[PDB]
Amino acid sequence: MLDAFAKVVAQADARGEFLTNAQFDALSNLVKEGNKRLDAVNRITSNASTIVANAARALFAEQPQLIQPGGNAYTNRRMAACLRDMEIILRYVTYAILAGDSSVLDDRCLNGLRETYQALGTPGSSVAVAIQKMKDAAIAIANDPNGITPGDCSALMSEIAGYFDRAAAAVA
Amino acid sequence: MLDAFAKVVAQADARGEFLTNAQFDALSNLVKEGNKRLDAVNRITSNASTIVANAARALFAEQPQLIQPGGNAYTNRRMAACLRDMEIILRYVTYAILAGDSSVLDDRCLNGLRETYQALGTPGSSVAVAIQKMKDAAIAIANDPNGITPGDCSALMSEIAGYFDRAAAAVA
Amino acid sequence: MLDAFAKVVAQADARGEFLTNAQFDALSNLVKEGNKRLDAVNRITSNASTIVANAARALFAEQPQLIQPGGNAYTNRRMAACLRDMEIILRYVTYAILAGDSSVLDDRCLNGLRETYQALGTPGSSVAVAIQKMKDAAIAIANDPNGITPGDCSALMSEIAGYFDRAAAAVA
Amino acid sequence: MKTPITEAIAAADTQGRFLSNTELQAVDGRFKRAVASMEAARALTNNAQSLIDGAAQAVYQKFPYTTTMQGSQYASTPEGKAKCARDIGYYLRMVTYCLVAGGTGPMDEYLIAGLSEINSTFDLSPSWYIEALKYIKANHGLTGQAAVEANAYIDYAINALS
Amino acid sequence: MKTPITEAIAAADTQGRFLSNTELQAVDGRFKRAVASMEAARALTNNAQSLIDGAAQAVYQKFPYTTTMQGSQYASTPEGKAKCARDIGYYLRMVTYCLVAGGTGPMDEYLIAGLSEINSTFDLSPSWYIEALKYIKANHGLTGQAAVEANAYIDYAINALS
Amino acid sequence: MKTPITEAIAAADTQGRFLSNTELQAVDGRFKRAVASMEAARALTNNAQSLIDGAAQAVYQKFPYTTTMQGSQYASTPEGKAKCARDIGYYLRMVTYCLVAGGTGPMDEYLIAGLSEINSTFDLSPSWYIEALKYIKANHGLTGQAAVEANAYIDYAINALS
Ligand SMILES: *[C@@H](C)[C@H]1C(Cc2[nH]c(Cc3[nH]c(/C=C4\NC(=O)C(CC)=C4C)c(C)c3CCC(=O)O)c(CCC(=O)O)c2C)=NC(=O)[C@@H]1C
Ligand SMILES: *[C@@H](C)[C@H]1C(Cc2[nH]c(Cc3[nH]c(/C=C4\NC(=O)C(CC)=C4C)c(C)c3CCC(=O)O)c(CCC(=O)O)c2C)=NC(=O)[C@@H]1C
Ligand SMILES: *[C@@H](C)[C@H]1C(Cc2[nH]c(Cc3[nH]c(/C=C4\NC(=O)C(CC)=C4C)c(C)c3CCC(=O)O)c(CCC(=O)O)c2C)=NC(=O)[C@@H]1C
Ligand SMILES: *[C@H](C)[C@H]1C(Cc2[nH]c(Cc3[nH]c(/C=C4\NC(=O)C(CC)=C4C)c(C)c3CCC(=O)O)c(CCC(=O)O)c2C)=NC(=O)[C@@H]1C
Ligand SMILES: *[C@H](C)[C@H]1C(Cc2[nH]c(Cc3[nH]c(/C=C4\NC(=O)C(CC)=C4C)c(C)c3CCC(=O)O)c(CCC(=O)O)c2C)=NC(=O)[C@@H]1C
Ligand SMILES: *[C@H](C)[C@H]1C(Cc2[nH]c(Cc3[nH]c(/C=C4\NC(=O)C(CC)=C4C)c(C)c3CCC(=O)O)c(CCC(=O)O)c2C)=NC(=O)[C@@H]1C
Ligand SMILES: *[C@H](C)[C@H]1C(Cc2[nH]c(Cc3[nH]c(/C=C4\NC(=O)C(CC)=C4C)c(C)c3CCC(=O)O)c(CCC(=O)O)c2C)=NC(=O)[C@@H]1C
Ligand SMILES: *[C@H](C)[C@H]1C(Cc2[nH]c(Cc3[nH]c(/C=C4\NC(=O)C(CC)=C4C)c(C)c3CCC(=O)O)c(CCC(=O)O)c2C)=NC(=O)[C@@H]1C
Ligand SMILES: *[C@H](C)[C@H]1C(Cc2[nH]c(Cc3[nH]c(/C=C4\NC(=O)C(CC)=C4C)c(C)c3CCC(=O)O)c(CCC(=O)O)c2C)=NC(=O)[C@@H]1C
Repeated sequence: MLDAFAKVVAQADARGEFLTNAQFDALSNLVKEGNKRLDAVNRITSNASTIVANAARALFAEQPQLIQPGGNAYTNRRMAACLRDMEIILRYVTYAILAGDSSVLDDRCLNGLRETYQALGTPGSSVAVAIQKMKDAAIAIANDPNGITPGDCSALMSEIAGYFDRAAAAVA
Repeated sequence: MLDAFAKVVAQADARGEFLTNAQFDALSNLVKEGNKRLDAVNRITSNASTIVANAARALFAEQPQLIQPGGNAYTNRRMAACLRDMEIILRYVTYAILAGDSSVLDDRCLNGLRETYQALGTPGSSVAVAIQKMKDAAIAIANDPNGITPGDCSALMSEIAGYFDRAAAAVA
Repeated sequence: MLDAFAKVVAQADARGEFLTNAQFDALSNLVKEGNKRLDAVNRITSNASTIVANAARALFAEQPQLIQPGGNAYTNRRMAACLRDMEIILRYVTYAILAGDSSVLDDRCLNGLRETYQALGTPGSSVAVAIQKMKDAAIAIANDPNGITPGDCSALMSEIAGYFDRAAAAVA
Repeated sequence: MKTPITEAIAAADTQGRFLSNTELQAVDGRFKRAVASMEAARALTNNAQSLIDGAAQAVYQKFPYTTTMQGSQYASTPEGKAKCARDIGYYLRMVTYCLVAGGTGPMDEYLIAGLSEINSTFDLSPSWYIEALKYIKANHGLTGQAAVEANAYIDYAINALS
Repeated sequence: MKTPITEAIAAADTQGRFLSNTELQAVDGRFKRAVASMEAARALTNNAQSLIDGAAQAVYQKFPYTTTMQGSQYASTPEGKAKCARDIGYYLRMVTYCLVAGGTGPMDEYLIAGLSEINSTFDLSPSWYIEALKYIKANHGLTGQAAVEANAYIDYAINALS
Repeated sequence: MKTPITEAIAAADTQGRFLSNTELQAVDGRFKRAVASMEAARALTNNAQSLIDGAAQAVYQKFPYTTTMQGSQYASTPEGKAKCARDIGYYLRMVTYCLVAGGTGPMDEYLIAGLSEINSTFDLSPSWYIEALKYIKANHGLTGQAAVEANAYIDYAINALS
């Protein structure tokens, strides 16, 4: 598993190369902004149960077929399995937010996911909706201008949205 | 309704406290970004018709089911409804930008709006899409570097993002 | 396993008590001394290999019967194990130094060790000598006044001799 | 809470319109005036204990019966003197709050609404508080437009008391 | 018990490794954060009784039935009031402990382990304890990173209950 | 690759738990240490050719038989002198990589795993590299915590060869 610093380290090693100042600066500016990355993880994690539960309620409100008898999310075992997937995906996304690199989400969560859903008949389209709803909730919470020193979280928020869209693409 | 300053004051009253010398410094900083805040509001407002109509056109191109007969935005009465909502949300976003605080958007626009659409049969998902398109257009316009004294508006644009993010979160 | 803070918390919970200012103050004082604690672990750890080898060499010179044929440290397998044991004890002592609490050392290293030696035939008195050598070397290295901001680490060096003598007591 | 910004927003929302230049200009005036009003709020905050104790003393010297008349509503006891000093700092604190907000809102919401019911119910006379406010105006040592700002919110409370 | 210091040691112990620079950084981060943490912990310990009472009243108020329904599980008797207030103190004592340790370990071990089993067996609704913690979050008085520290372990309890 | 951040993540994942405050403290400690770390890495990188050329000559001076004894494994040849310099730059590069990552990871994966196998197989002796590392320590010019950071990782390499 790589964090953002290890990713640059590994790319330089494959070339046999010390780092350049462009690379030093890059990473060092990443550090300088680090408090914002901690607030984002703290904010999404601290609200995970709400993010999952509202996203799930929204999804089944939009796609009622999922919870009709016979629906892929009907019965309590399949509903809880759905909710579990929603927490797991949110979990691995926040891991990636902390790392600054997709690799932990990619290796331990996304790889093989689409084939998994294609195997159980779970509609990956609908998983994708659930992921986009969690994305909108998480970005609102993390980017919430209330209750935090004001500053520019914009590059970071584009990164977070990146990880969520990457999940959504992966499951459908 | 609170603006940024009124919020600091109401937080301090609940404590029975005068403001700190640190807090006053923080407030000087708000005052200093004054001109940029006005630019952003002027710029978004002066282009509101375009922002709304381009966003709505893009939405109906992506989601033609909305304008199929039977669709939620079919009939001129419903289409006008839809554009009115878009207009309203943007108006309330622009108010939050003037205020430097989300409370006017949250109290007069967002609170109860998910339940409203759920009850109407309006797909909040699609509404969130219209809000994201208005978002990307508004920020591009407010942060357009031509025809303005050059400088750095990144924080202000981070904050503006936050108000759109709340909006889009709130409608599913 | 507990650290100094968790031990106080575990004491307090057994009584259903919030902490007293006594304890708050004590733990706060450990935190302001924390830089020294980190210097000591890094210093001992960065010299681990030579602390162990010098101590082993010194033990065998005082106790050549251990390496005569038939002795406990004779053959390379037994020599490796003795050296290993020395590394293991030192490492857990350094865990205890970081934690500010002997519990990790007690639970995971010292508990049952005396009986293990009695079983195998290993002279625990000689292990205690080996441990007391590593202590003298480790403290002298941790408390070297060269290449470090000057100050008094006497309180800490006493704590550290604490963990070595505890360990030596437990095998002897 | 009334401030120049919430008035501007409240204007346009009542008419269901976007903000216009009409409202942006008013907010700009508020940003411009903030230099002087935050100087005033800081100076009063920094000097607050002495202003408060000095105001209380001005009240007692002007109305000495407040320190001798027997009754919970008077400062004739250790506790009535604490109550009074407390109230006077409330007043000063709300002036600083108006200055920070750029408007009467904080004082309007937290103090003036209900003011006269409370003074009547609890037999507190408005003239006591007016003298304390006069004392504060006379001794905050501010100058220039920072003075003008502080005095505007003090004379506003005095009006409310009259 | 889980703290940043035990996680660090546990990490190295599990690789049978001496501590490295990787781990000492974690401990220094904890040492620096302890300033906000220990401050939040002291504040809630000082204000404990009032947060606890305020919290129970907040709960009895959002769930009026908890005080009318007969049933040993309800605060509809003096015994159930004392059970409920005892419980709320337990939650608060657990936040304080997490602040002192710099981690969730104490709450995990002493309250979250088996939490679901108890609330089910004894018919205690999670919503009640969640309201209580919401009240504590809203009324502890903290600002800055001390507040951040208290609400993280409060929101962690809320999550556990959700 | 072992860093303070991947280790914090690894700990949560092993327990199936979202990240907690426990872990965020670890990473903050990493971020604050990173100031010293990249200074040292910058200084070592900017002056690597000197450190490398001087650490090689340092080994030759202490083990001058490595300059003359016949064999592949010796810096007896041009090719050998070039290998030795190559190896030393590898250790230096890895030291800088650890400073960038704030942990032993890069050195562990790229150099230490298999280290004993390679030195035994190609009859290279650890004390050779130990002396080169001693030289780097002695001449990086670093001061303050930048120096403590560099030497932590240089001593780690040395421990590994011992
Ligand atoms: C985008 C995420 C939003 C922000 C973020 C933002 N935060 C800060 C300051 C800041 N954040 C922390 C938080 C932590 N430090 C830790 O060690 C941990 C883990 C326990 C956390 C959660 C601190 C300590 C600070 C500095 C103190 C302060 O309150 O200022 C800033 C200021 C700049 C900076 O320090 O990087 C910003 C911009 N603000 C927004 O407007 C975005 C919505
Ligand atoms: C990000 C928004 C882009 C900026 C903004 C920017 N503006 C200024 C100066 C500036 N802006 C105004 C505008 C107004 N003053 C008012 O009262 C009103 C309401 C009718 C408006 C619209 C003024 C008067 C000024 C000062 C004079 C000038 O024209 O320069 C700056 C300069 C710094 C500052 O004052 O903060 C900047 C940087 N420029 C960019 O490049 C961003 C994309
Ligand atoms: C007895 C142990 C000797 C002392 C120790 C001593 N150190 C300091 C300051 C000090 N130590 C560090 C070390 C670290 N901080 C970290 O995060 C890590 C892990 C990566 C380490 C290894 C730092 C950063 C500092 C602060 C900066 C400085 O160099 O001063 C002091 C000063 C007092 C204090 O900071 O507590 C002392 C006294 N000095 C002696 O003379 C004893 C032999
Ligand atoms: C909810 C948004 C949607 C679901 C989800 C759903 N999933 C399953 C089974 C299921 N899900 C996974 C996912 C993962 N396992 C992992 O280890 C990881 C990463 C660590 C992930 C992301 C697996 C492996 C499985 C199969 C095993 C199991 O069910 O326990 C179900 C139930 C399948 C069934 O009962 O046939 C469901 C319902 N379904 C929807 O309709 C929502 C769109
Ligand atoms: C457009 C992108 C999407 C719509 C929107 C749509 N909305 C409605 C009705 C509607 N919208 C609101 C929202 C508000 N009323 C307020 O006062 C405020 C804040 C001031 C808000 C945000 C309300 C209350 C209503 C009901 C009132 C009405 O119908 O006029 C409709 C029409 C519903 C109908 O006539 O059946 C539509 C179509 N529809 C889409 O398809 C787009 C995704
Ligand atoms: C060296 C200074 C002295 C010895 C040491 C010696 N020990 C052993 C075997 C031995 N030591 C342990 C101790 C531990 N195992 C653990 O996992 C832990 C912490 C988790 C500890 C503290 C064990 C369990 C064993 C038996 C297992 C094994 O040998 O692999 C020997 C081997 C004796 C033999 O093989 O017959 C020796 C030589 N001997 C001396 O003379 C020194 C005083
Ligand atoms: C001081 C100039 C003179 C006093 C003062 C005095 N006041 C009271 C009671 C009192 N004061 C208030 C005022 C406020 N409550 C608010 O919330 C606000 C706005 C933030 C204000 C200005 C109230 C509501 C009350 C009654 C309730 C209470 O005790 O707090 C007393 C004691 C009253 C009594 O118990 O009888 C006194 C003595 N009296 C003098 O003689 C001084 C000149
Ligand atoms: C208060 C918000 C609401 C209650 C409270 C209530 N609790 C109980 C019994 C009860 N509570 C616990 C909780 C804990 N025990 C622990 O050890 C810990 C961690 C340290 C916790 C959080 C337990 C285990 C029990 C049952 C065992 C016991 O009696 O102590 C009652 C009475 C239940 C009964 O006797 O049947 C009540 C009333 N009920 C409400 O209505 C309040 C809203
Ligand atoms: C220099 C201090 C002394 C040497 C140097 C020397 N080394 C070799 C061969 C050699 N070195 C390595 C080391 C590494 N390979 C890696 O991938 C890494 C981490 C990235 C390291 C540290 C290896 C694996 C090898 C063997 C394979 C190869 O040739 O690359 C030689 C030549 C050995 C031979 O040809 O038999 C020499 C001379 N010897 C001295 O006398 C110097 C004092």
